[PDB]
Amino acid sequence: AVKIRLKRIGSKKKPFYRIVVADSRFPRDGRSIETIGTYNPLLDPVEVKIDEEATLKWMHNGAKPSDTVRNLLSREGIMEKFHNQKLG
Amino acid sequence: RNQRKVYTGRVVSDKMDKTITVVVETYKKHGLYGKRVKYSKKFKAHDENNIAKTGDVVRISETRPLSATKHFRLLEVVEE
Amino acid sequence: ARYTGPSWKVSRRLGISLSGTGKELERRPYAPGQHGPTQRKKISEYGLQQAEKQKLRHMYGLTERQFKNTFNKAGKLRGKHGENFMILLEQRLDNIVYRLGLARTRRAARQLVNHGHITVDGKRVDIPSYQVSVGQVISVREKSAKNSAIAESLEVSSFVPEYVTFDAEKLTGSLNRLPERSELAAEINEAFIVEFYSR
Amino acid sequence: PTINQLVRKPRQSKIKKSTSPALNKGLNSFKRELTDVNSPQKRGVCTRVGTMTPKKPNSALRKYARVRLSNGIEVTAYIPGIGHNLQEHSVVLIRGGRVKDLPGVRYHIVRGALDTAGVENRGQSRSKYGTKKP
RNA sequence: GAGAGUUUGAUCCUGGCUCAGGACGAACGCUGGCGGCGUGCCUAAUACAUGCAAGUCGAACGAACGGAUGUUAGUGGCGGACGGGUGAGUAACACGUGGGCAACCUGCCUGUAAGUUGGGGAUAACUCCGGGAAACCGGGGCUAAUACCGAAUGAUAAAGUGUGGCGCAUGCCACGCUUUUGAAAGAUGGUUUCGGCUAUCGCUUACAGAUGGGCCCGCGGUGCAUUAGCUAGUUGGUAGGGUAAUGGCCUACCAAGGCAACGAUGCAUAGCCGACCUGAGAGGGUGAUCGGCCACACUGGGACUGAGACACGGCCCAGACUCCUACGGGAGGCAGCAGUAGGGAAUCUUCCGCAAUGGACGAAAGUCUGACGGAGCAACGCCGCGUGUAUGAAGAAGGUUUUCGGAUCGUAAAGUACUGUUGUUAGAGAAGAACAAGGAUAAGAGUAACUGCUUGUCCCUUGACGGUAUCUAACCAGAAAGCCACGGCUAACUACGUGCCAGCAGCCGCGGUAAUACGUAGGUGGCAAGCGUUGUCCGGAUUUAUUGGGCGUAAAGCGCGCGCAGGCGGUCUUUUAAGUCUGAUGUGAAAGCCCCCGGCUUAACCGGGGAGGGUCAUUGGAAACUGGAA
Ligand SMILES: [K+]
Ligand SMILES: [Mg+2]
Ligand SMILES: [Mg+2]
Ligand SMILES: [Mg+2]
Ligand SMILES: [Mg+2]
Ligand SMILES: [Mg+2]
Ligand SMILES: [Mg+2]
Ligand SMILES: [Mg+2]
Ligand SMILES: [Mg+2]
Repeated sequence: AVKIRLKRIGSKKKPFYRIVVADSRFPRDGRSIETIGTYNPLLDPVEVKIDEEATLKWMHNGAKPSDTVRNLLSREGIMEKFHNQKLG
Repeated sequence: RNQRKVYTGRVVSDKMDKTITVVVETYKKHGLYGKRVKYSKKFKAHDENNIAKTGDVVRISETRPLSATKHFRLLEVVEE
Repeated sequence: ARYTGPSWKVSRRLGISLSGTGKELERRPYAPGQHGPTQRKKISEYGLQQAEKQKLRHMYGLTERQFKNTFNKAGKLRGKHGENFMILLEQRLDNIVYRLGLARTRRAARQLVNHGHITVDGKRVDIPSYQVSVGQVISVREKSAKNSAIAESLEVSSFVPEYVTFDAEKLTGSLNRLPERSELAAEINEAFIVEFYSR
Repeated sequence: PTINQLVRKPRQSKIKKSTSPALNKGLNSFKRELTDVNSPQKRGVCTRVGTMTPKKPNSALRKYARVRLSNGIEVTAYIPGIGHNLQEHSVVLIRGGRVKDLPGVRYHIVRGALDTAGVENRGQSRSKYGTKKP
């Protein structure tokens, strides 16, 4: 499959995550197709940056998210957005 | 459309059947000591009718493979 | 501290008062050891430049690896290399402690900030190697305020520089503005150092 | 030279020789063929032990051992320091270093690594000659 | 863009040798306190003791177990081709960069348009029989399906075609008619009236896309000519078959070409790159860790299965090697994670957990994952912190030395005051956690409507690390410093002992009875939880000189000519645009170097953003110079 998921980066006991487009097959920190955001769970508000237009695009092409990437999208208001574009 | 590669050169032989060999001859810069070197490189051109001859200036263009060696085609005969 | 040895012989070896003001040197300025009063020798280019380095890094009391990393880091800054290095070397926290004068010398300042008897920006910092910059306060932990070493070491203050402020009612001070090689003490050349590291 | 000369043949630098050729060769019993591998130290078995008369200007006797290394090369190794433990069929560890007094020696014996027992009675430079601290 | 020492009686040049810096996957010697981040078989792609690394679905199927849920050994589906390992081979479209495919494929993912109609025959499991210790094998009989095989209706699949618009020759795109083929399946759930209808998970056909692959091509990157010829399906063509697809890919027939001093062929070497180290830069060396691509899974070959393999933990066969046996016959491939032996100067625990991130299966709960998170060991490296702080004298005892007066170790100690980074003791105790599923509900599209689906908001929920970091108090200077050198090069000198002996040494060189060069003590210098030696790489080395050298005498002009090839080429006009120069577009991944911000008590480290980098390619311009032409 083609998936939207998390790329683990940073250091030990202090993770950071890039939000990435990739195949199911490729490795966790291997290659990708395009990276479109970042994530950090450490902070009291988790800090998310997403482009959202490429993200809508990859979803329209059928790149599905993970669970946590889905809920990041929904708490950013992007899954409502994508449903709204599926309405027509 | 997307476009293909085209080159110009000179003919060296005619013994082959419905084809020729076009030698391209370009100056280019020696990697370290900076001088210009005569780089040459011959290709096999697909001659649909055995038109061209030896001593002929010619233009070719690439295409699907047509033999073990050919990948090009005669496009024009610029100057005999 | 990092250097746990005696103090006076270094100043003697270097021909400059470091870790004091004539304390070590005004009696027998000559070099320590079997030799120094009996004879002296003429000292070479290498030795002079080296001795300049020594006068910096034993004035501040830090390892040579750390010292050279500080050199190379200061090398980035736009300006005169050794001036930038001297002012950053002053911009270390130990300096600011000793200039505020809650302790009588660099090594005591290091011990203070090692046990974390001070707090930058309100927060704790237990390292002598912190870098202060313009506007950062510093305090005495609100808990190490009455202790006799500080209470007796604040009785002395040779002169407060013009790039620091201090309120002893609070025991709170701060760096004002970065010096430029005239606010400081100026018993050094800042060029033989860069020679010695450039060869 | 002319540039055309330099194109017809580019330059060719010098072929560097090593101070320590025999450290820079490994062996595998299988292939029975030496394999170039940069190595700092090698262990060996003392074939012979003896003394040497060195060059002019000097005259003191110099202790050496003819060793067969792990890789099969036979090598003369100086035995630095006062007195030693070594004799025939003694195992020894070997570092590089050239005895300028002595013609056929190019390497030293690390003292204190193996059956080369440390020097007696030494107090200074102990890390060399391999005496513990007392 | 730093130089220093060393040839001589001395000098200048030439020329070599060494040194001062930086870096290591390092080893070794002496010593050794801690924390954070990292790194750790480079050698025998040598051999493997053992354990675990690929399973899953009961909402596909039948049987058995069971007091309706649940479980299973089997048939079936998907995945096993990912992830993980190593660098053997490989000098080539293998890799990088940039294009091309009108000459090509693509399960799972998304969307669009249609359709899941009716039947058949078996086969495991099971039960028996015989064999065999037993597994496990056969032979008979019974049996279910989302397993298999038929049909009707449906091809933007073929064949016959005709029209429109076109490209780059082979040709492409769109439309329509005729003829000939090609499909399927159910499961769960609700509702309804019982026929029906119907959500989701699946199935079949076509189309698009995305993603993943495949073929071709330009150029680029290694030494040897003490290796000059090589090739014979080899080169082209006409027919034919073959692949997902072009093509001597293969076959038959015809011709005899083709490549190559612009280094072919052959030998040895090597995975390639991003990038790493060094350097003023050009360049030199490397291809550990991280990412990409390639290749290979004891060696060799071959296929089947499948969307995808000629398959690490599949098959067959040959070969080597090994293991168990009841001696009849069976089984196997650690370059998966640990680990063992061996080799070696040398490199880790036979650890915990799927909490996280990601993958396989599943409707999902969940299961699986030596991927991955973590923890362990090694001072292997980078950073950080200590091993006390202050005060305290003409200056204790002692050591060294004494020019026997003193000088020095030395404010060091003692003594006094103070602190608790660390250590210890007792207490507290975060992040990381998002969710998923389930329970509620609010809106949608779609429904006869329900179920369901999608989305919004709440509730609930689960931590290996780990009672780890972190934080509070109490107690104690208490338990926490060693290595190298001291003639010059190069920082730092005395005493004794020895007597060309013992011994030192990177170069020069020391030691033959007054040794700052050996050994020791004191003192000093440089570093410091590391220091030094060895090995390797760059520089310095303009010592391979493109930048950037030279040949009268120092090394260096063939003994001289005739001359093929090549290199280089007088003055002017026109023409071009091969080279050159130039504007635009596209790309040169992330990480790394560089710059700017932020976060870890700073640092190391980590994040964000930008920049750079190509003899890069296409397209469009100039004609001064080189080149081509008249
Ligand atoms: K062929
Ligand atoms: Mg190899
Ligand atoms: Mg250079
Ligand atoms: Mg397999
Ligand atoms: Mg295996
Ligand atoms: Mg292993
Ligand atoms: Mg003597
Ligand atoms: Mg001569
Ligand atoms: Mg990049």
